Amino acid sequence: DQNYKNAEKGTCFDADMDFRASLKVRKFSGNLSFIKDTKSLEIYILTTNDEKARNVDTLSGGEKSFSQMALLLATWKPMRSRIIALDEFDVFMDQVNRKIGTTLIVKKLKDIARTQTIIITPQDIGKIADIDSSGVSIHRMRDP
Amino acid sequence: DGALINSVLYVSPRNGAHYFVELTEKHLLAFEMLNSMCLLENYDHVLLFLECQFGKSHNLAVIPFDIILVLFTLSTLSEYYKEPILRANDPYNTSRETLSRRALKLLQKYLAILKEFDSEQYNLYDLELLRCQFFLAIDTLTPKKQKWGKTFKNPYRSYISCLEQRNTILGNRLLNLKLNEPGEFINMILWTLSNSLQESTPLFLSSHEIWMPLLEILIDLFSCRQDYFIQHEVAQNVSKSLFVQRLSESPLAVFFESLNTRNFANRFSEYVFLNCDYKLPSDNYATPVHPVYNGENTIVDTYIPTIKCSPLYKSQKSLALRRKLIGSCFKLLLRVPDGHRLITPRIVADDVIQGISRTLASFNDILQFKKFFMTENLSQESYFIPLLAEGTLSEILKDTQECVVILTLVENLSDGVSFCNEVIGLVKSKCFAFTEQCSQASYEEAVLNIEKCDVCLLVLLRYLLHLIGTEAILDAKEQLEMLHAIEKNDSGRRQWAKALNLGNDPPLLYPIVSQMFGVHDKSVIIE
Amino acid sequence: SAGAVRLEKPKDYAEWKIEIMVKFRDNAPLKKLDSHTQSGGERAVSTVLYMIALQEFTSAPFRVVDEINQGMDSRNERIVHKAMVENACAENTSQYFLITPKLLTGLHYHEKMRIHCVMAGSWIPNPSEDPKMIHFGETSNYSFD
Amino acid sequence: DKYKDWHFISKNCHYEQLMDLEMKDTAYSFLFGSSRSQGKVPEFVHLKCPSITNLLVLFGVNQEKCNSLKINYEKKENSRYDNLCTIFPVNKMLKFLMYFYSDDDNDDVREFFLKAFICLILDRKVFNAMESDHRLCFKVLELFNEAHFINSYFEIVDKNDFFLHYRLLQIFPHLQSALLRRRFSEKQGRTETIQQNIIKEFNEFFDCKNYKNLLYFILTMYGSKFIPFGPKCQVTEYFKDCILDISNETTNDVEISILKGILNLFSKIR
Amino acid sequence: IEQVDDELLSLTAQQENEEQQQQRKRRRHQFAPMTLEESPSGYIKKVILRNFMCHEHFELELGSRLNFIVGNNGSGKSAILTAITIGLGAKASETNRGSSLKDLIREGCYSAKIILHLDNSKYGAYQQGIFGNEIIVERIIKRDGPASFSLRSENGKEISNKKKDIQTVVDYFSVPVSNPMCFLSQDAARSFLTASTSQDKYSHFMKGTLLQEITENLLYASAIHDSAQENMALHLENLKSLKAEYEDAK
Repeated sequence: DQNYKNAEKGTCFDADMDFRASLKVRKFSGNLSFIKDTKSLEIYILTTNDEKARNVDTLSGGEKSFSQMALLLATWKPMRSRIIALDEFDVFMDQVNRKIGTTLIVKKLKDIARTQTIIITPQDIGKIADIDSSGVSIHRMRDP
Repeated sequence: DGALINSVLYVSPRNGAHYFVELTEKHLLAFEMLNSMCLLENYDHVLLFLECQFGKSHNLAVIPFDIILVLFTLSTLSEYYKEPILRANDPYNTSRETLSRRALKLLQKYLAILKEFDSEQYNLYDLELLRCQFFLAIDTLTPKKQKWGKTFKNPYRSYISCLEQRNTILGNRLLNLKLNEPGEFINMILWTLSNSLQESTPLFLSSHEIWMPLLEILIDLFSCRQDYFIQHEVAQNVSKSLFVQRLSESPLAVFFESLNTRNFANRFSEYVFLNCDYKLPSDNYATPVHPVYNGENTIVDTYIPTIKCSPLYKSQKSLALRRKLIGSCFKLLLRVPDGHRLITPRIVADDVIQGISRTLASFNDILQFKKFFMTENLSQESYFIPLLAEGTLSEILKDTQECVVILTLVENLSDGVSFCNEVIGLVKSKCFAFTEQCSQASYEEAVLNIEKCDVCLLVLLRYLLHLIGTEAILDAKEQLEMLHAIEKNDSGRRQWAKALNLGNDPPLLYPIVSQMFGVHDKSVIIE
Repeated sequence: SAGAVRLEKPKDYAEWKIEIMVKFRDNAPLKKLDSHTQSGGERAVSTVLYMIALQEFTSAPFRVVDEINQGMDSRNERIVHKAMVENACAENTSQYFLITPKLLTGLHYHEKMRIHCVMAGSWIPNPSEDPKMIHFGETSNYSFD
Repeated sequence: DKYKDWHFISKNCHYEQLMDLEMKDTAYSFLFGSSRSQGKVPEFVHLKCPSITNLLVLFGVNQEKCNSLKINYEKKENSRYDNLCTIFPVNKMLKFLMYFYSDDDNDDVREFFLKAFICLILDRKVFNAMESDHRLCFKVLELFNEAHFINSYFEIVDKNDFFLHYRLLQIFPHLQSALLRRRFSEKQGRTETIQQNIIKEFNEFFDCKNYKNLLYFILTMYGSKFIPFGPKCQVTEYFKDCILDISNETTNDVEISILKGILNLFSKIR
Repeated sequence: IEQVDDELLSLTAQQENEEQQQQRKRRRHQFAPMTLEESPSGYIKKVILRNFMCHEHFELELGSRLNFIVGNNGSGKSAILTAITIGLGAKASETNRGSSLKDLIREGCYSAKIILHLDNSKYGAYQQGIFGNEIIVERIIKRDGPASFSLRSENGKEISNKKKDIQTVVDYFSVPVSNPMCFLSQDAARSFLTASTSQDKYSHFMKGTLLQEITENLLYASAIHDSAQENMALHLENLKSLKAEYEDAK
């Protein structure tokens, strides 16, 4: 019980810190709360317009998709993995929010050298302006 | 005065606060880490984070105001009545110290750091940020309107505070929320002052370990906030009317507004010296007291009290706390312009002096009187202690002698010759000397009044030495005549001593004056 | 607020006790009336209402209360004044001699009850010399019948 | 081992004599801050307790412990259940001890006083009952040389007893680097650097599976120049790698999980 | 109930076995001082898949830190992830790619080869002296005969053909192949990203971080402990009744 509580507290702290760092990209201030009584994870995000941290459910679809992407990165962070592989995510985000999610993924995963990430997406990354950054490798298959 | 009240280089004044300081990236990251750890109820890691980098580096880790409130709430969770809860929260006590004790130690150490600004030891920006956090915590700790017997605002928009979603730490409500109640702050002060001298083990543990240090920290922080308010919040040059209105809005004015009662002088005098040796005058109504946090008056079976404190130690601590409260009250009173009086608080300096003098003169135990009138530092308590001593001496002379001699010793502290001449005049009238009117049956009460009068005179002499030093004790004939008059008073007391009414020798101040400035009993024991 | 004077009756007859339900403050739980835990104004209003409740049953012609009308936070006193006005609305009720050491702003004055003032003014002539100044705080006397 | 700790005081204090000393100390002719000279108001203290050993006996320390001021690890004196013995307030005891400072005296008396002070401050009961502000403790520490104080402390306690090292750092954080200079001295470490000595100690504790001592060692080392907080440091990364290697999260000692959390927290600190 | 006692004894034996396994493990890092910016070893430099699924032998040189494969959907887009998971070693049911390992082989070909080149030149290498700068993992899947494995080095010397060595190397490199979240398939990514309920987010987070299994094991052990305590109380009552009967017998 003591070991599990220590491990859970450490994992939750790492996830919360990673989520707070991820939300800084969109100029947002966010936090995660884990409740055993409700057995639920609550995300509180404060944007530039509101002065009070509203529930993540009380947000737009793009903000919710960005929060989900940040949660995925914050869940990947606590478990130190040498290799992480992800399939396409273009269908879950539309237009601008998809570009913002791709930018967040590139910014959060290019810096870390301990983890090698393989992202498989059909959308051409070369179209995105954020390809100048070093440490990102694009492997486009010549044969469609 | 010091750099603490006159450092506004990095401040960003706002409508809510004039002391607001913006956060840097490193400080923002530290604030976020502390809030995140507090959210998971990992207080042990929060204390470890604060302690690991304390005093080991040039830079200072600033505690956020919400974390300061969390530490204040933790300080209330004493082991004697919350041992199972603390053990459940931290089954492996790696620090081998109670969370309440660690939080109190951190708060006291940070208060000590805040009191003196060491620009060489710590960067000014960190010190200003810490001052801003403490002032924000004090502003959140504003007392509610007094009852005889808005939830949370975060100035920093960079991070989400932990206190926004929670109102309790470990089953105990936040200290700011508990004190922001109509009948809690005055109740807390009365409870701690009553339990300071209580023999009962649970009541004594409740104050000595929890309320006494927290009250001292709050008084020091309120004094610093009052200094900052007087230095910056005021408009400098004033018509002497707006300044009174601003002083009515001062943090000390709100602090003592919760203790206004019906008559401030008598009720305040009873409150400060509550449960003391003095006989209660005019059968004053008893003041209700209840534990602030659930069973503060109960001791859990697991905890075993293995600490015993002597009555003198408890009395010394209680009288020191009372002196701090009276000093804060006088510090608020001295700023009031002459003639004008504060509107919101019905407080008068003369009324407070008279009430304190009446309470001190009513003491039947000399030990508490000496504890109140003996201070380690004369300069710190120089503004109100001489006034209280003069008032107590005047009242003692009034009750003992039918003739009341007006005392101007406080204004005579500037000139030693005038003070010595006034002392010679008082001793010549025999008001200072033992009164022949007192009967042999009531000799002990007369001795009790005489020793208190001697203590008041000794305090005034110590202040005179602090103001003038030792330069003309024998060079000026007036001081030599004053010492001869003290010897004559000693001979008058020796007349009653030779009367042999009681074996105990009547108290003589000649040895104490000789040690302080009597130059070894003049020529009596110079050889 | 919701409150009832309940008589708890255990098996032993001597163990019967009186319970008072308190709801004026949400924070304060239902418990026996006590000065330390509860505020002075709410406790004063509760005791005054308890005394008013045992008036019709009692055969006493009138009930006198001293140092009760004095202000209690200007809210509990205001609500107790409204309760006293509602009690005075009913006919055949006891007479209360209220005492108001401290004046309260915006006091509600019922038509049934009449205010009496004993204050004297420097401009006002001496009551003995002035025939109409002998009565203090009375308006019906000036009107015929 | 929360209930097992070093206890300098093993007997009930003489309440009446200590109260008499407090009454004499509170009111006296000078009534002024006690100076290091002039005998420290000896006129009454010499009559009541002529020697510091008598004062320690009044505090509740047995004569045998007073004769040898050392922690006996063979007798397990460092790990003992609380004796639940009543003690005088720490401030009064520190003032009484300060009355026996005697700066103008031979080295043996000063060394004995320093060892007695070090044993008293390390006591579990005194540490629990110590005030938040160590004004008297700071004054006593300032009276003696910092190097001399560290040498005396290391003479009293074992070099590998990092639990007492962590307790001392909690009492006196500013001595941390100095304490390390006594534990991992460059001259005594041969050609190896202090960081290499820290790594070797970590490795030996890891191999010995002394998880409690390893946790206290990690708590003591962090915060100094040699092992500073920061995500880029290689030493913290190596420590985390080792902790992740041993940790299984199924049947493991609590110390491993506590070490993992503490190392993660220290790594996150900038 | 004797079954509760049997379960308690089995759990105690399992805990003793687990503590013996914990005692057996040793530290595997020698802390070579060296010099941060440079990536640690163990990343996949290149992957070649011959006769695997739809495409023929293809060479892909993966990057050290971040990779973006732009393969279009319907052109064996998921083949690379499936091949990597199979080569590193994962349960067939966990991958959820293909009905069976036989279907993964290209149609018309009896055998398929998957080759991975893990990097050992950089720091953190596993037995860099024996394996050299690179470790080559080769998996052969055949319709007939069991799948074959070769842990060959750069020169092609096959260090080992067993499954335990691959698991040991993966554990040293800290690759959570057993965790399905580290290698997210299309269905797993869709399930995680579309979660709306707070309970769903909590469940996904706990399952991904491998904390849900620890909670389930702790809950099962707690239930076994409670049942064992109740049976122990019943046995104490029965032992007291037997002691009273034996006192009567005495």
